[PDB]
Amino acid sequence: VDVYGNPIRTQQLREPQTSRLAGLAKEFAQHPAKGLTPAKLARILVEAEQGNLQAQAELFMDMEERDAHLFAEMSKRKRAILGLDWAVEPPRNASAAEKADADYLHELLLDLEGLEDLLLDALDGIGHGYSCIELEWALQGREWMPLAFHHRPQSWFQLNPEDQNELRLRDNSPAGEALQPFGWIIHRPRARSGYVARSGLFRVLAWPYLFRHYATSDLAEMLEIYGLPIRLGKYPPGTADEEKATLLRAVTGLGHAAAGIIPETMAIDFQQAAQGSSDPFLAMMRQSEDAISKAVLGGTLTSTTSQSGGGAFALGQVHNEVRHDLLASDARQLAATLSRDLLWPLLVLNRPGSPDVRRAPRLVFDLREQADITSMAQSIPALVNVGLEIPSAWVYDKLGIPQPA
Amino acid sequence: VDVYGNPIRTQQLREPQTSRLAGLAKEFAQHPAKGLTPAKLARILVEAEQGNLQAQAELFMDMEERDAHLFAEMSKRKRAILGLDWAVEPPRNASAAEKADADYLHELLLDLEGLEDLLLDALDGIGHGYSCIELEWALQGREWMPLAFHHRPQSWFQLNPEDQNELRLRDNSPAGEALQPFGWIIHRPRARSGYVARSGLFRVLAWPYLFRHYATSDLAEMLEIYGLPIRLGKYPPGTADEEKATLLRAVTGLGHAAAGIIPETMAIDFQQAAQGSSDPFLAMMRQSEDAISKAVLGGTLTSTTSQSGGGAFALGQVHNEVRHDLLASDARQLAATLSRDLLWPLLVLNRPGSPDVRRAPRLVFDLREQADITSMAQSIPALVNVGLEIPSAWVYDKLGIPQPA
Amino acid sequence: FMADEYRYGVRSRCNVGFGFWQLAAMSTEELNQVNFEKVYDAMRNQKADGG
Repeated sequence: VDVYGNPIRTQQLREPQTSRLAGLAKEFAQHPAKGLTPAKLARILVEAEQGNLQAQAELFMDMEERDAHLFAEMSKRKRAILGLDWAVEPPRNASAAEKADADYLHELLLDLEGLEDLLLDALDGIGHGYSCIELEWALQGREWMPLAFHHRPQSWFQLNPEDQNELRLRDNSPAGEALQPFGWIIHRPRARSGYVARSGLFRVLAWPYLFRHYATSDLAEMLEIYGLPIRLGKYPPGTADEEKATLLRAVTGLGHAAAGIIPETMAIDFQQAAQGSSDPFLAMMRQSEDAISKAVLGGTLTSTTSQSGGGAFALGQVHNEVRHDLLASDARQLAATLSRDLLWPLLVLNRPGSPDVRRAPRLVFDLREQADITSMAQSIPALVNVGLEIPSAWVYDKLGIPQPA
Repeated sequence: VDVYGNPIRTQQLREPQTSRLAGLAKEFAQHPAKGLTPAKLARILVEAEQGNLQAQAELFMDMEERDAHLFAEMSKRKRAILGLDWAVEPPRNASAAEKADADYLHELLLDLEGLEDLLLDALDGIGHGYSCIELEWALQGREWMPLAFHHRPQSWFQLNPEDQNELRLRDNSPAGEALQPFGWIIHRPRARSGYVARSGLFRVLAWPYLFRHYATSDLAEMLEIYGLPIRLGKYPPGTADEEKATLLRAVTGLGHAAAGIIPETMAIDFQQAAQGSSDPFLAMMRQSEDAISKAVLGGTLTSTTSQSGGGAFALGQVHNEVRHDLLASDARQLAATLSRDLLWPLLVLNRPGSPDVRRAPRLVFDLREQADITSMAQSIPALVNVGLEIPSAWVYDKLGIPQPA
Repeated sequence: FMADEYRYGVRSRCNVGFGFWQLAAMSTEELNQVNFEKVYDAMRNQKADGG
């Protein structure tokens, strides 16, 4: 069975759950970001709270695509995880059989193509609040294998009417369809405590995005109007339609044309077009960008930048507060999700027996922080000459150097 | 029994208390932050003081979601705790049986999945003033286990009419329902001395949030009006309705249109639209953000930033004042809550006998601060050559290096 | 602002209660047993099915 105890039947693993839903694969995103107003955004969020996640997912995708600063921040945050070395470790004080199981799982993950793509797809749940990856199960004789990992759009799911924390497929029915066991890797990182609909970071970031969009569009319009002044022509009674058209064309082309002549009975008045500055717009854009930077990566390095300054402890100063905390949180949550969803089916299908769930191997990301070799290498000799018996295992582990074999 | 002495009956542990309240699970948040005015906020707070916590909880959730700066600060503060290593220690001068009990509890917590989620859910009480997590109890033979931890919204509870410090479930009755023993982990951090309703940090942070919201909305409106000037057209007596509509459309499109012509008998006056600056709005936003930073994380590193500057003692300078105090306070309160709520039921159900409550093991968070290895390693040799017999236990404990085994 | 209730009273047994008192405490019995002792002895000797 799975970790949650639901019965597992190997018959349903031959075909993906969504195969019998050919309607989903033919859908196109509705792009709800175009022509978006604060009222529309509020309605979208409220409806999403009630189980209509399609519009929210499409809006989040558009928001990711249309904002360069937000996209850069999210990409940097995800690439931070994608570059971490990982390993599979056996449970606490594991036995020989458990060690062998962990070693086999580690070897299987090493030789499993598409792991990086799986991690990238799973990390989308950081912003979207939940990411679902469908599994393709195949048999190369007697051992089950994940053939491929398919990322399904968040717009394909909904909320259970009887449960606000349980996701279901959109199968044209009011209650949707329950997710098949062992058929998905659902990643639901928890930045804030609440239901799944409210758990996305883009829900926090939506309003600054709209503020920045409005400011940028208004600035573009004002830059378009800038330049020549608006000038209005006046004509006396008894001016025919042809003369009216001639005066109109003359006024229209007068800005580009340096000189022109009109009868003394006519008049042209040059009125202010748009006089001001870009200061308000740029102030709003800077405020929104700082808010986005703080919300995504913390207000110590991105928005209120940590500035330059090297040194042996500079790495620690830059990392440990804020950056290390965020990195560790994301890595630990991703590792927990993976150990729950991918490691367990492999252990319970590819190996004999029914090992207890509490003793399953856990995927661990390498969060080791580079320690100053020179300072500590200076420090050891004094301590050892004093008489302290420092274990070599601690040194080898903390320095990153492996133990002799 | 529990720590408070209330009789404990194992019959009620088979089902959650809220299972017989299927009405609660079908509710949706009312979103009281939309269209919020200072009078409405004052009424919400006053009503919450009197036992109506639903509106206050929903307002706090909206406040958390809609403010990026506040959300970033709270997330950083909580992630600070989530990254701390923890251990279970036996009581003062504990005996062999007590040491065995503590070791078994430590092993059980290590192998208990969902601990990080439990800590995150409990830390919500920092801002909300109280967090309730429901327990699922199951028997794997002869030993009780927490199957899962469920975080219930603060909107599901109320105040006892006869007691302002005791929370109760909303069961449609005036007096609510008392909380089941051993069925919840209630975390109520105490930033300020008072009743539970007034104990939330969001109660302090509400007013700066409203100030910032008003300033941002006003700035957005003023940016929308900025650009072209308002221009008013005037027409003489004897202008028909069709000519009036033509003049109105001409005036409406005149700002975008560089040129236009009107009869000499008409007139168009270009009046100031909105002339000023973003300085007042931005000043208010900065004031509110500084207030929020000071209230959440202290006015030494976040609002009045500590600036750069490394060194061996830089860690101490940044941490010990403000940051270390807040970290230690939060960690100690969380550890006390956990030791009270989760450790005790495990000890009194999973082990024989009736150990005295004063001798229960206590969960301890690792608050050890990194000490300068180089300076102290320089220092020891002089002291030891002088003749001082410094214990090795103090060195091993303070450096973080473990004693040889 | 409102409070809701879904209860109601009950009439448990009409053979274990008594009313309609001309209550007073003037004389030792001639006015005390008028009601207090009439209720007392009546209940002491109320009969059920089977005499």
